[PDB]
Amino acid sequence: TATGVAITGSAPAASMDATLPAQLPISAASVQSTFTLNLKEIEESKEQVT
Amino acid sequence: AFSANGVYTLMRQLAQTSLYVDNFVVGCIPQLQLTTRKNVGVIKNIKV
Repeated sequence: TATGVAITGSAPAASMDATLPAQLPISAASVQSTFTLNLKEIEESKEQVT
Repeated sequence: AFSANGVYTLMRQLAQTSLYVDNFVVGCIPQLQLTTRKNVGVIKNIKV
């Protein structure tokens, strides 16, 4: 604060501007995907697919 | 303290509270001696 008082003044109150935190968490979740494919079906898929 | 006409006086600019408020001071320290109360005469209470 920069207020106006006088020139025979009285030295006004303190100011002390502030900074703040943000803290933004990341370490909780994940995005995943699965296949679950057999071993016999990948062998006949080199035959009945053109 | 300096020596203004044989009397010792001391300046000491005071403290500061406002921004434009200088407020000095000055002072001294006296005492008077009258040894040998023999030579002294008074003619008190003249009509004046």
